Amino acid sequence: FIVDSNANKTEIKKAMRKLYQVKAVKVNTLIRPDGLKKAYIRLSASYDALETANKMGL
Amino acid sequence: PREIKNLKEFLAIRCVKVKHNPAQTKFKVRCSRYLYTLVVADKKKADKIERS
Amino acid sequence: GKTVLTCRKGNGSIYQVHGHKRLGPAKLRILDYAERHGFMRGVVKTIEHEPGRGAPLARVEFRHPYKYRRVKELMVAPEGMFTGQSVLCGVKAPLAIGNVLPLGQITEGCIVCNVEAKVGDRGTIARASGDYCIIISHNHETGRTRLKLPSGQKKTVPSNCRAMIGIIAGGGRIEKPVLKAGNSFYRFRGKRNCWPKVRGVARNPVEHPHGGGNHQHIGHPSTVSRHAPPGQKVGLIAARRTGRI
Amino acid sequence: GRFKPLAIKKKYAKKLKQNRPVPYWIRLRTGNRIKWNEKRRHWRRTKLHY
Amino acid sequence: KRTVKMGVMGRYGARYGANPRKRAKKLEVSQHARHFCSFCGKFAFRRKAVGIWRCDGCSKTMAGGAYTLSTPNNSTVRSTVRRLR
Amino acid sequence: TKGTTSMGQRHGRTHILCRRCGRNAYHVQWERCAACAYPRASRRRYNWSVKAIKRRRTGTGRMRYLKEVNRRIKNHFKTSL
Amino acid sequence: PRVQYRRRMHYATRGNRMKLVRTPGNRLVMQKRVKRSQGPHTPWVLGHKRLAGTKALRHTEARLASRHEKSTSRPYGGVLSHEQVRDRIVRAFLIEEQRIVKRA
RNA sequence: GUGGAAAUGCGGCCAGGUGACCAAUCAAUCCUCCCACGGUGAGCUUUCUUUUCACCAUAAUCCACUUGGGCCUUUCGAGUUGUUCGGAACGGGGGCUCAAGAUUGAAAAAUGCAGUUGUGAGUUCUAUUAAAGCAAAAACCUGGGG
RNA sequence: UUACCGAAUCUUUGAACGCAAACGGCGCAUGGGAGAAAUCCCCGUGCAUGCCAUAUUUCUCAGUGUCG
RNA sequence: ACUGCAGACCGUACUCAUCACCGCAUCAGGUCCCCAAGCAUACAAUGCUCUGGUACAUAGAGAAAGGUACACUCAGGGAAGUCGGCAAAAUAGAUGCGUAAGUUCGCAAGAAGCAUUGGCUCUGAGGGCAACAACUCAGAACUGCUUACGGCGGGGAAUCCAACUGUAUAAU
RNA sequence: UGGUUGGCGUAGCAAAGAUCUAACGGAACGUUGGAUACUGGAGCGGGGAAGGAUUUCGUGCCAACGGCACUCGUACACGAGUUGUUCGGAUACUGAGCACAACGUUACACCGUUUUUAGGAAAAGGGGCAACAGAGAACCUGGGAUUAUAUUCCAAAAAGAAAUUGCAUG
RNA sequence: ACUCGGGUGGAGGCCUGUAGCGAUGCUGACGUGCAAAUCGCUCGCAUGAUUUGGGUAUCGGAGCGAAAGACUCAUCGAACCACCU
Ligand SMILES: [Mg+2]
Ligand SMILES: [Mg+2]
Ligand SMILES: [Mg+2]
Ligand SMILES: [Mg+2]
Ligand SMILES: [Mg+2]
Ligand SMILES: [Mg+2]
Ligand SMILES: [Mg+2]
Ligand SMILES: [Mg+2]
Ligand SMILES: [Mg+2]
Ligand SMILES: [Mg+2]
Ligand SMILES: [Mg+2]
Ligand SMILES: [Mg+2]
Ligand SMILES: [Mg+2]
Ligand SMILES: [Mg+2]
Ligand SMILES: [Mg+2]
Ligand SMILES: [Mg+2]
Ligand SMILES: [Mg+2]
Ligand SMILES: [Mg+2]
Ligand SMILES: [Mg+2]
Ligand SMILES: [Mg+2]
Ligand SMILES: [Mg+2]
Ligand SMILES: [Mg+2]
Ligand SMILES: [Mg+2]
Ligand SMILES: [Mg+2]
Ligand SMILES: [Mg+2]
Ligand SMILES: [Mg+2]
Ligand SMILES: [Mg+2]
Ligand SMILES: [Mg+2]
Ligand SMILES: [Mg+2]
Ligand SMILES: [Mg+2]
Ligand SMILES: [Mg+2]
Ligand SMILES: [Mg+2]
Ligand SMILES: [Mg+2]
Ligand SMILES: [Mg+2]
Ligand SMILES: [Mg+2]
Ligand SMILES: [Zn+2]
Ligand SMILES: [Zn+2]
Repeated sequence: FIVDSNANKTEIKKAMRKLYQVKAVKVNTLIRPDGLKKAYIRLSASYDALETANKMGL
Repeated sequence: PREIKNLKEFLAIRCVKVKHNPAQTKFKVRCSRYLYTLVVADKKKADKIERS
Repeated sequence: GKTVLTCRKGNGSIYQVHGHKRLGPAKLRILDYAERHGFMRGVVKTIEHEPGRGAPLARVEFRHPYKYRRVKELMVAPEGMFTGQSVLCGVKAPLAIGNVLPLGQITEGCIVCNVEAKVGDRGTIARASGDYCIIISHNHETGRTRLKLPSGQKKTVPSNCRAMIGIIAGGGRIEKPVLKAGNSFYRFRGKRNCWPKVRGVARNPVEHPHGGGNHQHIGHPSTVSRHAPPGQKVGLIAARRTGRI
Repeated sequence: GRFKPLAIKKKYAKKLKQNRPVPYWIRLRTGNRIKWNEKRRHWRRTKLHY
Repeated sequence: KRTVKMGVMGRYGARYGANPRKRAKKLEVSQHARHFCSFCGKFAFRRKAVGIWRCDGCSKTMAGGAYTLSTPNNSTVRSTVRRLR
Repeated sequence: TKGTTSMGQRHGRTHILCRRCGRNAYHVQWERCAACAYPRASRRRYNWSVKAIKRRRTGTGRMRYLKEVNRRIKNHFKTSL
Repeated sequence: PRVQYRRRMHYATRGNRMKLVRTPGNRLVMQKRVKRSQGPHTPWVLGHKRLAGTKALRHTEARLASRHEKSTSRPYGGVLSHEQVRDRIVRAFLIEEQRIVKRA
């Protein structure tokens, strides 16, 4: 996800939990050279990242 | 990676990795912190706890 | 013209004392009540070299007069001031090397160091290595002893003034020739940007009053007036006589 | 090198996404004046010394 | 090895002039000489910075002179304090 | 070697961007701005350079509020209850 | 095998010593060599000697060490050499015994 | 709190220590390199070549446990390549302890690799000039006392 | 959609002011939030200095200043 | 001891240089740090080589005069050249000998000056640990020279000046 | 000031030794194989600081630029790319130093001291800053993990193994 | 009386010489250059008053200078910018 650049990791977990209803075992963000922040959030194994992404319209 | 040595402790102690070796048979008990291992030389007592 | 180097040292920019590795002021103990009515025993703890200074400094550790804490304190060492020595500062301190006792109680003729001119100022006279000042008189009726400054120079100070007993340590530095331009490079490394000293005649007419000209020579007497404005007061200043003596 | 205050990274980030050719469709508007971007920057030429 | 004449000064080669070496040589040796310790009764003092003489034996540090453990001026003060005793 | 070969000797920065003016005029070693005079509160402004006074005076920017308060003074600060 | 730094620092300062290390993967890899400190010492004015019962723990790990790893179980145990304690135990006793005699 | 005759082992304030400060050298490991052996692969192969080349790896972390130094104890020599040292305790026997290190093993062969150790060398890291004496401090530690 | 103007919105800063600052850093207090086996995390508001007023139910004090 | 949860912020690409920085440039200039093999060798000199990298510096044909060169050679002579031995040549490593004046007794000194040096097949010497390891030195025959890489001081006698090392007019 | 000109297709593009071959590509220099050299570990090597700031990578492109050429490019266009409890930095050291406060001086603070003639504690000497080479500093390897990042990514047999901080739990 | 051998040791603003820092000579190349100071060889120092990064302090009637009026961003016998003009 591009995620708000001022957001931190713990807030991105709490946001995935609320927006997409899924746990994030980890969320290591980077801010892009362009200035957008980019989170790679890894889901808990109990949550598929595939079943969820397609549910997301992706 | 501490190594539990005596059996009495090991029977006291998540998912455990048995590993057969030539001339060995380790029991790598994983846990929250350490991967305890119990070496077991002769096989007659290796499956003696493996079948536990 | 242009600002003379004597004047620029007064900006004290590049020309300040170094002293990062200096241990701090090397003074006598604060003139406590204990100094004025008894004595304080401090043991010397360690004799240090203060870079840029000739005399070793001692680390006498007096116990604090008014509180539970011990007060290490630093003063230029009299010669023979070994570590573990118990210094005795105070009015009725015993008369021995390293002891700091009132100047009017020191015997006439005995030599003292790290003498304080004003009472209580914590030791200003006779502090350089090898230096000392003999007490040359007391005047108990007016409470002012005389003493001979390390320069052949008599001076009267109150007997309430403290002094340390003995010669300041590290005497005889100057006797050893420096030989190398590099050797004097280091004695001034810990001092200041004093050195090397370019001669003013070697300088330009802008730079110095002596500077300039074809043959390098001073053009006017080198013995300047006392009232000469700064930037002019170079050469021999208010000199009473010149010449080898 | 690596070091950048994020404030400088936000600025190079700013100039980076600002360093783009004009949209094709902007030239097709009525009364349009713009053709080339007059503020194209190149790292080897103009320097954004930050 | 040994120099005919100049010893510690031999390191300076043919420079600084003969006298100044001659005069540096005295101070140079007392400076690195081991000076006698009244405390230990031992030759033991060795300088560790001008005017500072550590005792190799008992840990200790006399103040002392620059190139020499005791100044001639100091010889006076110590007895002179002894006589006042 | 005072020319092109001493241009290679110069490696630092005297000035980084200012937190106020945004000019690359913040002398990093004397933490101040050559342009705005920052951190000093009153911004740098000289009458011997009005080409520069003009260059950074009000109206040079958004005048983000000043547009609002100007509109209000023109409308007598007319207000809904 | 030529090696390069791995921590973001790249100077051969004393605090950045490195250890070349052949790995299980047969890489040759610099690793930070710990900034070893000398351990507890008797005080500098007492000749500054290394203490016997005490380890040269870096304070980074000294917090996690057992208390007796940094001391002996003697008075002044983490502070003084045994002789230095005994110097005092004598000097305390003998000096008081002279003072007790100076009342007579 | 506690063992040990001891060195020492185990379980607010105040003062001290770590921080913390040297070129080299010496020594150990490290590493690299070489050699010997052995394997494995490849290459040379007109001739010759038991041959040439490559590879043969071992992470932090943890657990059990030789060199240099300090010390305890007990009953002129000692010492270094080297400018030392000794009744203020040398040497010898036993012990303590620090610092490196070795080996035992856990990691860890489920990895690496590809279709073995050992041996030598180098590197590595851990006085001199001095009228030069060669940072600080938080953190942290330990104590004394409570 | 245009024009205008009342209601708001007005991010980081900036006199910039909680402390800093080549740090999108860090506080203390207050309330909220999410959350979670509390700790962490986000958020709002206050918190610069100087000075004037006031303590309206008259704040707490300091002075070998004056007295009592 | 354990376990449970949690472990936030920013950096992170690439460059670091005869094309990525500064020098108006992909400029022969400049720009800190780290790792750094083999052989010869005293060697981080120099030459060359595995690894890692290169083959990017516009190319072609041919080989007037005059040039540039981090290219040589030159009979006889040997500084006559020139303002001036400028430039070039020359010396050269190691070993063993030998080494003057003058001197501050340190030096001068690598003074100067002769001399030997390859290859090869041998010899001798120099150690460790118990009850196998170097690789230098030395010597000897035999034999070879076209004196045959690289690298490597020319020397001496005097006078002036400054004692010395140093600094210093970036760009005469 | 703009444009244009002769000189002039000239002067040159001569420093660092170098390319050759076949096959393919292409509309016609690249790519691969082979050959040949070079760099020669103080390297036209592999990583960093400063600086640069997208140059990175892939695809395409080659109009312009790459002083010849390009099919190629650090160029152009499009799309990608930088992942951390432990690396570095800050949180959290002090240093040469600096300077807010106060106070003082100045017609004036945009000066000076750096503690303040000074009641600086809010639950003896005011506050802060100042080192990405000093002090401090809990993590390692393997990977079949990328076009491009990894001591950062990997997934329940976490490839795995740790250490560490906070709280809490038996 | 303290001298003569021999070893040891590793001193020195010691020597030869890398790197690095310079920069003598060729008055070489170049000299509308690679370069608004460079290239080549030669040469000098190269354990020291050495070289070097970062940081920091000191400047314009001023700073800084082992002193050449040298240097103070290609600018210095008074920087540069703007202004008076
Ligand atoms: Mg990150
Ligand atoms: Mg002159
Ligand atoms: Mg004049
Ligand atoms: Mg003269
Ligand atoms: Mg004269
Ligand atoms: Mg930048
Ligand atoms: Mg200039
Ligand atoms: Mg510079
Ligand atoms: Mg291991
Ligand atoms: Mg603020
Ligand atoms: Mg990288
Ligand atoms: Mg590099
Ligand atoms: Mg450029
Ligand atoms: Mg070589
Ligand atoms: Mg070389
Ligand atoms: Mg001829
Ligand atoms: Mg001639
Ligand atoms: Mg002639
Ligand atoms: Mg003639
Ligand atoms: Mg010549
Ligand atoms: Mg002679
Ligand atoms: Mg001279
Ligand atoms: Mg010149
Ligand atoms: Mg032509
Ligand atoms: Mg080659
Ligand atoms: Mg590319
Ligand atoms: Mg582009
Ligand atoms: Mg300070
Ligand atoms: Mg700080
Ligand atoms: Mg550091
Ligand atoms: Mg860190
Ligand atoms: Mg990469
Ligand atoms: Mg030398
Ligand atoms: Mg020479
Ligand atoms: Mg002149
Ligand atoms: Zn003694
Ligand atoms: Zn500004």
